[PDB]
Amino acid sequence: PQYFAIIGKKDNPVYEIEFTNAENPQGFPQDLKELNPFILHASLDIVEDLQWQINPTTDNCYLGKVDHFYGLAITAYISYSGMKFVMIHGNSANSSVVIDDNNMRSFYQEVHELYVKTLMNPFYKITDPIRSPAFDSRVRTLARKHL
Amino acid sequence: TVGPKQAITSEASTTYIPSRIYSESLLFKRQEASLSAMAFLFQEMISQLHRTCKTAGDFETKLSDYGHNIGIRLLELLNFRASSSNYITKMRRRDLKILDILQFIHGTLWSYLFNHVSDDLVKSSERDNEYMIVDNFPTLTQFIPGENVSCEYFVCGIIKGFLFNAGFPCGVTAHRMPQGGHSQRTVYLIQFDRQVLDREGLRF
Amino acid sequence: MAIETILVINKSGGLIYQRNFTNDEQKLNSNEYLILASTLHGVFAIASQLTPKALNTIPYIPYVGMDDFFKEPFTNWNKSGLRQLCTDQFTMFIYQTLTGLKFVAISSSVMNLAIQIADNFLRKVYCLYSDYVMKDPSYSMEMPIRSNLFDEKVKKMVENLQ
Amino acid sequence: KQLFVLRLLMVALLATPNKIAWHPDYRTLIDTIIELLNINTWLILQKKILQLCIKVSRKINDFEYVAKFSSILITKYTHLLNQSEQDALFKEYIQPSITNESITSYWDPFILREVVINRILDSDPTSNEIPAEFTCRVQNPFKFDFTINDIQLDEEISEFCEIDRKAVSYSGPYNVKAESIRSITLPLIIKKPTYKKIYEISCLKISILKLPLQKFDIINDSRR
Amino acid sequence: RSLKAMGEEIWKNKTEKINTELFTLTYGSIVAQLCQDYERDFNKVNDHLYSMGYNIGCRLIEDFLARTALPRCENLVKTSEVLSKCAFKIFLNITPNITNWSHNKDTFSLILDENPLADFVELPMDAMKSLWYSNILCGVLKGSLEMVQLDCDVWFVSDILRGDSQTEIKVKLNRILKDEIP
Repeated sequence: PQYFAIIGKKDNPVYEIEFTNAENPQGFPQDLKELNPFILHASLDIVEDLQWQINPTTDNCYLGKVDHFYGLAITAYISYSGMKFVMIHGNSANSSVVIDDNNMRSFYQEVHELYVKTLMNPFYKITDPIRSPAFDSRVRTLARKHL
Repeated sequence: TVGPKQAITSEASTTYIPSRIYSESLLFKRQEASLSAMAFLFQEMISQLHRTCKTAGDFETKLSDYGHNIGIRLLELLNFRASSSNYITKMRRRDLKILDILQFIHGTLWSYLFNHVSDDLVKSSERDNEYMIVDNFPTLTQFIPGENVSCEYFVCGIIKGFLFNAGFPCGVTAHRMPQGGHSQRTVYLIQFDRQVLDREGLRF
Repeated sequence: MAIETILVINKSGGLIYQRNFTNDEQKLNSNEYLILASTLHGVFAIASQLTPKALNTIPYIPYVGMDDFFKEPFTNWNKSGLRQLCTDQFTMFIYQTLTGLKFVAISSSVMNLAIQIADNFLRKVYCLYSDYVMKDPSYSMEMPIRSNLFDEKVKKMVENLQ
Repeated sequence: KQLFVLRLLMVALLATPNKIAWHPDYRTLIDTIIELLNINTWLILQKKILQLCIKVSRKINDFEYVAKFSSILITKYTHLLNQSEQDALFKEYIQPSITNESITSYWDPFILREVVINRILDSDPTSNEIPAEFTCRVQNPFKFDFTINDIQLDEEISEFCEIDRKAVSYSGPYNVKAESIRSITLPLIIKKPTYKKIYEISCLKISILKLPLQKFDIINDSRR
Repeated sequence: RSLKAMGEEIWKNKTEKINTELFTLTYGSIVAQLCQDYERDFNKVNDHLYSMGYNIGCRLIEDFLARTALPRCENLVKTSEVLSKCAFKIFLNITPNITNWSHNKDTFSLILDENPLADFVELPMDAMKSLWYSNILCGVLKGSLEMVQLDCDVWFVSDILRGDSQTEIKVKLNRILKDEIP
């Protein structure tokens, strides 16, 4: 299971979704209610640290797994307007994420495309939650096809 | 009813495909319109703001907010279309110096808003954090008498809206320096703050 | 042919624009131009009113000016109305527009083709009026012309004519 | 990350089976964890910090802070505190406060709507003796009022007026509803003859199981 | 010679081109600010966009007649042909066509296949019954047509952005009996 989020510049979320494998019909045992918002706000610190630097620990829009913490692989992405696309990776065992950078990158690229399609609405201003079910339908089909 | 400010939903991956409702191509088709129609909408903008405002200053800030609401849109659209959709593409530089986002403006923004590239772009010798962006002929506002400058703030309202949302907060004012054969030349100067500069003071 | 004094009147009132430019002299302009513009407004209606028992109107392009504004022969919106006035010292060329707005060029040249070059020139100054006054947001409707830019847009046109 | 490890300290101190007395390191810890988020953005995390801060200040047994952070959790009233489930614990952390020092002026002045002060005579033989304003005579006035929280047991007691004339009331010890606008019944002014001069009134005094508080003025205007 | 031919000729002389996306962005910022400052009361902003469009069209007609010289439209089907073939073809790059006349030929519907005034726009849900988005043309289609003394009234029926199938505007004229004496 994976918790996905898009966070504003003033530390607020515009999108949040949690999606799991169907074998575990309930997902993230006891971490979902308490741990997963807090470790994401913790990772916002180090994504804010690496946004301004030149040579990382190329092209600065994607970046790798940013930390590893209670066996959870936390993967980020930084848009052009400053939005941050932090999405974590859970499993009962340890998880490999770097092998999915052939696929994950493409996933962050077209959800960036979806966010640009959201932003081009003149009615939708920033610091608003993305309250659209069509956006949910596209991001869960992209979650299915980029598993 | 998907994302409120109240909770997060949990739904399984690899389930059924849901309905298809709305979609559109992000890449631009090449569309053209007359200069007269956009000039008419521009003077109607300035006429309504002349009608519903008292003095010059808050009129200028309202016009700059009008430009801001194009610029914060326009940043991601131009960078995403300069990176290249469903077609396989990567991610540009996402530039983070001061001296190359102004290069990005003078190269791509003015050649996107207008047919022609922006003319000159120089620094200030007398002081740092002051940058000159200059054209020779403003095609937004060529239809007003030249002694008023406040109607020229809309386009620099774009530029502040291009800059503050990109991570470099700043402030812009515009003046008219009648140099050479061009009677209207329209310098826009960009005043940054100290808190960005020492940031790139920290980065060697 | 040669144009020496320009006058733009209202569609329903006293005039908006007047210039006695390129006459290197001082003539009176204060408050008699409003009276004469109102009498032109009256006698256009009087000159249209009488009908001789009759019971065309096409211009030609001479490439006047200086990419011109139009490259084809065109049409006219005053079939039965005053078109010029001819005296000893001047000929006055008038051209009205379909909305009711008229344009007056007092020409000090003395004594057919003059109507063609006059209608072409006054259609070009109608084009510059539309492109440089009606676009202005500060210009309210049916007020005197205050644009400084319209001045050197028409001075250069007249000094390009001769 | 300092926010996360102070949360870890506070939740590890929460789950102990022992008991611990008051100590001002807890005081400076509570002020730096409240001031650490910019509280006085994300709101779910602010709820999840002060929902632990109220439990720690209960476990320390200092009721001034559970009263204070309950009257800071009143800012997040109209969303993200669900339909009397978390408002049940928001009650059971505020009932021992309201039976103790928490005597603040019921969390908001946005309770009273625009009341109407008509009177209903029954005789056509008497009508408006004289030589907007109301021209009162007898009958009685009427008020209506609401609260907006998901909790129950908002209890008005002894609703009466200001430093105006001998307009009085009788008794008001009954309830008012949770979400709706319950119209409170007849207050029955027993008015006294005075001088002709007009002067409007802002509001009237209502206690919520306390002493009678200040104004709680009318919404959107003074509504004279 | 024919209007449907020479409109393209005016489309390649003395029409300085500008990108339509900028026009959409400034119109979207106008209607977004108008939505915001009127406290989400969506019936007033159609009236305010009409009051802007009247002052657009009453100055636009004197530029349209200046750029292309035409005689007066002797019947209103010629008015429909010039609005279909040169008025929206010179200024915008769109060719709408006319359908759905009244039987006495007083009313005409201007079906409009795609609108280049609203590309990226998705309306909010509370505004989905009481805001016609591209209202501004209706003021133009009063104003310009009120200055050639075709005293008409202009109103929408349906649009694609409100979930209906098509965008069309139905205009009918009331009286004329007025014009320049010449």
